[PDB]
Amino acid sequence: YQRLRHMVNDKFQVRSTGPVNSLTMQPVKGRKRHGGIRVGEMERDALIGHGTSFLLQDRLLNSSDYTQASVCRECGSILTTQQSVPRIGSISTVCCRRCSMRFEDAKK
Amino acid sequence: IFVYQNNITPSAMKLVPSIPPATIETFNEAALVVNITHHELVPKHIRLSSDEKRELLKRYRLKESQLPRIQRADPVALYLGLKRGEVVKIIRKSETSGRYASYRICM
Amino acid sequence: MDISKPVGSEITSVDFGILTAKEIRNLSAKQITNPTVLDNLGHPVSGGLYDLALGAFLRNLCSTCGLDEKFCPGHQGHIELPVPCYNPLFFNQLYIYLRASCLFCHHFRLKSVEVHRYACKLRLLQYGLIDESYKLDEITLDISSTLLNELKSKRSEYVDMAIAKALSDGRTTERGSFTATVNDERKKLVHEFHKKLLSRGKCDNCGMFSPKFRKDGFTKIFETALNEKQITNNRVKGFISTYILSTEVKNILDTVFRKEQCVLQYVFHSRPNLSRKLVKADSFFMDVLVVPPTRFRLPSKLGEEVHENSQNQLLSKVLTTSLLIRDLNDDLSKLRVIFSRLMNAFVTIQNDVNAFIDSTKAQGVPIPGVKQALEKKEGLFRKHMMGKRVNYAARSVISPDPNIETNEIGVPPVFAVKLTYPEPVTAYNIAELRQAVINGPDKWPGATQIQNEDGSLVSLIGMSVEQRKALANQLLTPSSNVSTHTLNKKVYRHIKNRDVVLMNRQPTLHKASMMGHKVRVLPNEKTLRLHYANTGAYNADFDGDEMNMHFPQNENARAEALNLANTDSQYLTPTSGSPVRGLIQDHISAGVWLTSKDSFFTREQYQQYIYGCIRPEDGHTTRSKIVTLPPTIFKPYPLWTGKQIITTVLLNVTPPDMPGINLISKNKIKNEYWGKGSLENEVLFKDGALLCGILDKSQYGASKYGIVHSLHEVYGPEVAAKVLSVLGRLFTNYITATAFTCGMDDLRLTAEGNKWRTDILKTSVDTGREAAAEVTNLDKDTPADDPELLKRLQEILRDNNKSGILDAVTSSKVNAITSQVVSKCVPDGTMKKFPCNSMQAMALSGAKGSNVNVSQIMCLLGQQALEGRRVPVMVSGKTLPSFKPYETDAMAGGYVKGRFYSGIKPQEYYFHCMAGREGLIDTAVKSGYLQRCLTKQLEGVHVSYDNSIRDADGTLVQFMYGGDAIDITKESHMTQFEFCLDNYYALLKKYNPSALIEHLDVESALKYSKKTLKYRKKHSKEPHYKQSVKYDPVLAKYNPAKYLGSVSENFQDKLESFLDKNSKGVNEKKFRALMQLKYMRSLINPGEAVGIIASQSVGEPSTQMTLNTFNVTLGIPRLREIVMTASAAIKTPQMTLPIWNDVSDEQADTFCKSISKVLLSEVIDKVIVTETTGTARSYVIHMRFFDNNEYSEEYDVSKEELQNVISNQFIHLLEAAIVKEIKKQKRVEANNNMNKVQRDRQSAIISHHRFITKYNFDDESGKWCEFKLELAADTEKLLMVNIVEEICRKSIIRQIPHIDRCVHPEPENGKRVLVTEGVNFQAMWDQEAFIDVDGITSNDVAAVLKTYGVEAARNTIVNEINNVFSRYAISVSFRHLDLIADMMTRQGTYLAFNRQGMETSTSSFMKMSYETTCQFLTKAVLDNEREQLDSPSARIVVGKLNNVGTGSFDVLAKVPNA
Amino acid sequence: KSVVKTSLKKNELKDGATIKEKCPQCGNEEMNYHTLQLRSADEGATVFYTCTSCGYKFRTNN
Ligand SMILES: [Zn+2]
Ligand SMILES: [Zn+2]
Ligand SMILES: [Zn+2]
Ligand SMILES: [Zn+2]
Repeated sequence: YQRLRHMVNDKFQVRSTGPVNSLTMQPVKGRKRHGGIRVGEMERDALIGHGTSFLLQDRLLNSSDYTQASVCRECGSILTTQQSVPRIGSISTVCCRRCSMRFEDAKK
Repeated sequence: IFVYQNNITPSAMKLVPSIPPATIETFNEAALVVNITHHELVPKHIRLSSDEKRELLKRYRLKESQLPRIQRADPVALYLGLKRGEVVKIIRKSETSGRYASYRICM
Repeated sequence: MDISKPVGSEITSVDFGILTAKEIRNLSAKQITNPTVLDNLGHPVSGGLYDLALGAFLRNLCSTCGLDEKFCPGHQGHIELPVPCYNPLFFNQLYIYLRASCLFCHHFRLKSVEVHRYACKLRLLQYGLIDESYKLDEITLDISSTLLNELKSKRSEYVDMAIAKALSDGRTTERGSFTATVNDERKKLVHEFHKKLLSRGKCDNCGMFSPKFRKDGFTKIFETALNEKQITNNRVKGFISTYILSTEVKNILDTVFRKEQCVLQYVFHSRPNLSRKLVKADSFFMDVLVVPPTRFRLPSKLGEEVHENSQNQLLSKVLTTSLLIRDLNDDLSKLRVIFSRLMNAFVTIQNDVNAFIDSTKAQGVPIPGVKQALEKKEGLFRKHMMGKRVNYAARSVISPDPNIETNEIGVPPVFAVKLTYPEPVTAYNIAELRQAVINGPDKWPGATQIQNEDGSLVSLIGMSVEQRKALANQLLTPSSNVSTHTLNKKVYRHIKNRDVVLMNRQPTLHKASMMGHKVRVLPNEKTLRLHYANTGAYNADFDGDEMNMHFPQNENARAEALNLANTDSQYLTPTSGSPVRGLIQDHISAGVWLTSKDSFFTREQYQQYIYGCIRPEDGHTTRSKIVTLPPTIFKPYPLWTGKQIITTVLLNVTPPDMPGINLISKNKIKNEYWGKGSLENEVLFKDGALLCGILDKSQYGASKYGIVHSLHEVYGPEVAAKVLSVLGRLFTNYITATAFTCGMDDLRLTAEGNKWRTDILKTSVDTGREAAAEVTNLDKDTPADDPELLKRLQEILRDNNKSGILDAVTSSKVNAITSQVVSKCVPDGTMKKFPCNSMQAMALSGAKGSNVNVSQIMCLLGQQALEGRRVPVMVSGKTLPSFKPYETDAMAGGYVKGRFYSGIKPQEYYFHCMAGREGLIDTAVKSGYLQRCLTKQLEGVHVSYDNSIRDADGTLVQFMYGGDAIDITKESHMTQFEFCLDNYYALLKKYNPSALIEHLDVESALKYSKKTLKYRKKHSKEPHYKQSVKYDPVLAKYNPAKYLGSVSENFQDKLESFLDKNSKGVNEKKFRALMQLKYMRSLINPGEAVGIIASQSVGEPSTQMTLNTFNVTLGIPRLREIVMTASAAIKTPQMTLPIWNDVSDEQADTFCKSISKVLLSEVIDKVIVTETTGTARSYVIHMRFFDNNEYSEEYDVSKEELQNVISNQFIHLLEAAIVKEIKKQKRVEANNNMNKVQRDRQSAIISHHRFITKYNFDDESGKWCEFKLELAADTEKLLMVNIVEEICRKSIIRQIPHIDRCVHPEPENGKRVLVTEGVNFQAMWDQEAFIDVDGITSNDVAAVLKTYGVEAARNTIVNEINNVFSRYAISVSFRHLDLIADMMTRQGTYLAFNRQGMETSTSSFMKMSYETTCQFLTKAVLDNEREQLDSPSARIVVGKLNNVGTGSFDVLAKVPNA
Repeated sequence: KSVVKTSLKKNELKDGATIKEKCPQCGNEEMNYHTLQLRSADEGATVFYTCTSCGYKFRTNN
C-alpha cells in the first residue's frame, strides 16, 4: 500500500463573520484569510427551485452585504443622502444634497 | 376570399385592405391542396365571441396581451380568418391529461 | 440582518434615466479640477480626486458629513468639462437622429404626416392597445397641406378616443399597460421609424438636400463626398469630408428635438410621460462628469505595496488633458499651429473620457473603463449580485456514516465552536442560554458573543469564567431605556443539535443537490459525516469529495430548510417522480444474505438484531414496547427466520392504528439461482409480513415500487425515512456479526466450465477470415493468404466507409461468439456459485457491478471497440508490428479471448489499452450553459393561486400545469389502483375527508364529467378535427381543489377502465371517491417554481448523454438545436411519411427511388477529352455513360431525360465555365456516315452551340454523347477534363427541392413509415396516393411552424425533446417539456433560450444579469423604463424578497384591540 | 461496379452482442448490449441495453 501525499481536506474552512471587500462589502476570497464560500448562480437557481425565498434572502443578502441605507423619498437615491453636521446642542439629521437648496439662493 | 393561381402584382396587393369594414383574404391553390387543420399535430382551434373573450379575461384577471400569442399571419390564423384581438380556444390532446383547453390571442 | 432592526420603507420600483448637468452641479460635494491626488507631506490636495469633501480618507474626517472612514458613506463630486462630449453609450442613438434630420427646416427629412403616424401608433402603444395602432393605418382620406392637416386631425381624434374608451374600462390605467407582446410591438415600431428616418435623402418638408454624416469606431463625426448630380440640386435649393465639432452636433439636435418633440415624446417613453419632462438633446451630451465617492476609488493595498488607484490613473490623465487644453486655448486669445493643437486637444479629450469608460472600444493592455468594470469576466451582476460569497458557512471533505439519521449531518466540533446563531434571550430559554454564556466560545454548546438591547456587542472571547457568569445573570434584566424596552438581549450561541443547515455538493444541477440537514455535532471529528441515503441526490461519492455547509441565521430561513428544502421531502425527484433515496452497497449484499431461506436465528440473536436497529429511547418505536413475533420453528429448538426480522422492524416502526402493508413485487435475482421450485423472486408482503422473496437494490434502494417506496405511499415520508434508517442500521450490525467478502474462489470457473470456454473460443479463429471473405464477396471461402483476397482487403483499407462495413460485420460475428461463451459459462460453468459466489452475488443484487464486468473477469474481454469501429490499422495494413499485413484474424482486429483472471496476452493487452484510453478522453472532453439559458428565462415562471402557470410579470404561460395541475412528486400511485384498494382504509385515514367535506363541492364537476364522457364516446371513431366542441374538459370549468371530480380525462378514462376490468368492504363507488380525493391532494401547490424545476429536469439528466454515438443528431447537440438556438437550418432535417396499407413493400421502395434523385455525375462512367490544337483548339468530349438499362433501374432516368439536360443545361453551363476560366487566366466500334433524322438534329444543335460545332447522341442504345468544341487560337492551353468533371457533379438531371434521399426503415412501433433526408411538405402533398398527408411528421420545428402553425411547432418541440431523452432511456415528465415548448411559443413564433429570444422580456435587470449589461441598460434608459422589480433577478438586485413560493403571499397579524 | 461489398442490405445485418437479462418491457431472455467508458477515469462503465422483440434502446450504469 501507498500513502498519497494530499491531506484529505487541505481546503477545510469555516467562516462566521470575517473580512469583506470595500466595493461589494461581501466576504473576501481566501480560505486562510477567513474568506467566504461562494453561493453561485446554480445555488441561487436551486434556492429558487425549492420556492424557499427566505433561504435565498439569507444567503444572497442577509448573510452577505445587507446594509440599512438612507434614501431620499423625493428624488429616490442612496448617493445624494448625507448626515448633516449639527451645532453644539443640535442633533445630526439625514439630508439629501440634490433636493436641498442653497440657503442664499432661497429668495422671495 | 380570393384564390389566386401563381402570383399577385405588388400594386394589386395594396388594394386588399383598401375597403373597410369589408375584409379581403388571398390564398394560393397550391397551398390549399391539403387542409392543415386536418393534420394530427394541428389541434381544434375555435374563434371565440367578444363575450367569450370578455369572460376568459375575467376568470384569470388577464389583459388582452398578457395571454399566449398566435401570429395574424399564422397558417391556422389565416385559415379561420382571425383579426387582431380575436381569442382562439385550442383543445389539444396531452400525454399526461388528455383533452386540455388552452388559448391564444391573435396580434 | 437583525430582527431587532425592522425596516418601514421599501423600494417598489426603479426608474432608469439620464443625469442632467444642472442636477449634478447642485448635488456635487466639491468641484474636481486638480490632476494630482496628494499634496506634499501626504495630505489630499484641494480640488483633487482624494479631496476630503468626497469623504473621509487618510484618518481624516469627511469635510461634508464630518464622519470617519467607517460611518461616512462617501460623497459624489463633479468634473466641469470645458467643452461638451458625446456620451459613449448613447452615441449610436444621437448619430441616428443626426443623420435623420434636415439641416435647414430642422425637422426629420421624413414627411410630417408619416412622422405623426409613428407618434400616434407609439402613443397608443404606451397603453396596451396594439389592435388600435394597426387600425390607425386604415384611417385614410404631392398632397396639399389643408388635406394632410385634416388627416393628422382625424388620426389624433381616433388616438384620443381609443385611449379614453380603453381608460373608461379596465383595459388600461393612467400609467399605461405594458406587456412583452406590447414591448415587441413597440420595439418593432421604434426600429421601423428609425429605418424610414435614415432612408430619406431629400427632405420631404422642404425639398433641400442635407450633407451626409459619416462615423469612425471612436466617438467622432465627419462630412461626406458629393457627386455632380448632387451638386446641381444643392444650388437650386436657394433658387426655390470635414470634421464637425460636438457643439455643432448638439446645436443641430437641440432645434430638431424642439421641432420634433411630439414624436420623440413617445419614442423615448415606454409608458405615458406623467412627469411631463421635456425630451432634450443635451441628455446624449456630457457637459460634466460625476466623480464617484473616494469610498469606491480607494487605492488597492497588497501586503506592503499600496497601489495607485486604478481609476485615479486614467481620471487624472483626463484632468491633465482638460487643464492643458483649457490653457492651450486661453493663450490663443492673444494671437495654423494654435488651431491644429487645439483641434488635436479636442480629440484627445473625447478619447480620454472614452478610455476612462471602455477599452476594446478604445486603442488598438489599457486601463478598464466603467463598462469594463461591470463586465470584467462574467460581470458585476453575475459575480456579485446573482451569486455572492457568504457569512456563517463552512466547507469540508465528506466522510460516510451509517450511525447518523438519513436527515442529519455530522458536524465536526471545529465548526460547532465557530458557527453561531443569534438567539434572542426570553423567559422560556434563559436557562439554556445562561449555560452557553458561562461555557463561552471554546466549550460546546457555548456562545461567542452577546448583543445588548441598546444594539452594542459584548465579545465573550477574551473573558474568563468569572465575567461570563456575571453577564449570564444580567441577560433577562429589564431595559431601563424606553427607546429599547421593546427589545431583548441576543446570545450568539454555538450551533446546537436542533439546528438546520444547508448541505451543498457542487455542481448544483438540481435542487436535490442543496438540501436541509439536522445538525449532529460528533466529538473528535475533523470531517463532515454524511449518511449513505444522501449519496444519490448530491451525486456525491466519498472519493475525497467536498461539501458546503450553510448555517441560515433566522427562523423564517430555518422553517424553510426544515419543511421545504429538508431532505425528507426529497425521497422522490420531481424529474420522473422516482426515488433518489435508498441504501447503496454493504446493505444490499447484507439483505440478500439476511432475508435468505438458509438464514436462521436464536431468541438471543433475533432480539439483539431488533434492538440493534430499533431503539425506543431514540423514538424509533410506535408502541413504547418492542413487540416480537413468535418463532417460525417451535420444536426441536426455537428459531426465527431472517425474513421475520424484516417483519418485526416494520411492526415496530409503522403506526399501530393502521393495518400492515400488502405488496406483491419482484427481485433482481431470478428463481433459478435459489434452486428447484423456489418462489424467492416474488417479493410478498401480506399485512406487513415478509412471507416470500429476498430484498435487493430493487426493494430498499432508490428504486420505484419497491418495499420502501410502497411504505412511503401508504404510511408517508417520515415512516419511509425511519424504515431506511432502521434497515441501514440492521444491515450494518448484520455485516458486523456476519461479514461479507470477495476473493479468487469467486473468480474461478470449474474444469467443466473452463472446457466449454476453450471450445466456443476455438470457433473464433475461423470467424476472422469468414467475415473478411463475406464483405469482400468471395465464394467457397477463399484462404487467408489468397492473393486476390489480399488485393480486395487493400481496397477496403484505403476507404473509411469500406473499412466500416468490414469492421461492423466482423464485430457482430465475434460478439456473437462472446455472447455464446458468457451464456454457457456464466453461471452454469462457475466453480463457486450464488449465493456463496460474492462476485456473482454483487452483480445480481445490484450492490455493485454487472454480469458484463463478471464476464470480462471469468470469460473474456471481447472485441475492443474504438470510436464505434475495431482497432486502428496502419498504412501497411498491419494493426500491430506483431501481426501480418492484412491479417484476417479476430485477435488482429482487437478481439480479446483472454480474461482478467487468466491474464491478457501481450498482443491482446496492447489492444485493450487503446480502448481504455479512448474511454478516458471522452469523459475529460465532454449541460452548464444549456441549463443556464433555460433557468434565466424560466426563473419567474411559477404556479399562481388561480392554478395557472404565470411568469414573473403576470403574463400567462400555461392555463394549467401539464393540463391537469398535478405535482410530479405525487403522480406515482395515482394510477396504482390495486395498491390504493389494498390500502383503502389506510389512505382514507391519510386523506382525512371529514375536515374537507364542508369546503368542497361533491356533484357539480361529477355531473359535468359524465356530459363530456357522453360526447367523447359519440365521436370515438371520428377524427380530431370533426370531434365535438360543445363541452370542453371538466378541468377547464371547475377548480380541481374545490370540486371533487374535476380530474384529467386521462385519469378519468384510466380510473373507469379499472372499475370495469376489476370486479371485487369497499364498493366501486366509494373507491372512485377516494381516487378523486387522491387527485385533489396530488395538486401542485401555488407558488411552486415550475420554471426552474423544468430547466433542472432537462439540464440534470442531459449530463448523462455527454458520450458520442455507438445519421440523425442526438444528445446535447440536438437539444442545443432546439432549446438553445431554435435553428431554422437543422444539421439533419427529416420527414416521416406514413404509407397506406394499399401500398406494398415493393411499391414503397420504388416510391423511395422516385423521390430518389440522380445527377449527371451519377450516370457517367468515363469522360474522354481529345484536345487537338489546330488552325483552333478542338475539344472532342465523349461522355461514356453506364448501360441504359443500368441507370434506368438505379435512378429511374430515361435516355430522353439525359438528352434534354445535356442539350439545354450542361452545354450552357460548360460554355459559361470555359469563358470564366479564359478571363481568370488573362486577369472499339466505329461510327461513320451519320444520317437524316440524326443530321437535322445535329444541324439544329450546331446553330444553338458556339464551339461544339458537333453534337451526336446515342438515340438507339443510349450509352454515349459526343460533342466537339471549337476555341480561338488565343485561348491556348486549358484543363478541360477538370472543368467538365466539376460541371457534371453540378448538373442536375433530377431532384425534388430540399430533399436528398428517401429511405424505407423497419416499421416504428408497428407504423409503416418512410424517413426523408430533407423537408418539403408541399411536394409530399402531391403524393396523396402513397402518403397520409394528415400524419406527415418532421423534426424541423421552423419548417412545421411555417406550413402548419405555432401549435404544430409546439407539438414538434415536445416530441423532438422527448426523442433526445427516450434514446438514452431517460424519463422526463411531459409537464416540463410542455412548459418549455409553451415558453418558446409564447410570442406565436419559435423563440430560443438565448439573447435573441430574451429581447421580448419586461425585466431589464434580468436582461442585464444575463449578458451585455451596458447594452441592455442603454436600451432601458432610452425607453425611460420602470423596472417593476417582479422578476427573481430584479428582486435579488434590489434586495427584495423573491415572489416565488414563500414570497407568493403576505403575512398579517390579527390584533384584538380596536 | 466494385468487386467488394460497398453497401449493406435492408435487414441482412444482425446484432451480434447478446446477454441473458430480464426485459423490463414485457419479459424476454435475449438482450443486446454496448460498452464505453464515460466521465472521469475514477467513474465506472455504462451499459447500453437493446431489446430484440420490439427494438427498444436503454442506458443504465449500475
Ligand atoms: Zn432628494
Ligand atoms: Zn462624508
Ligand atoms: Zn427640411
Ligand atoms: Zn420486450
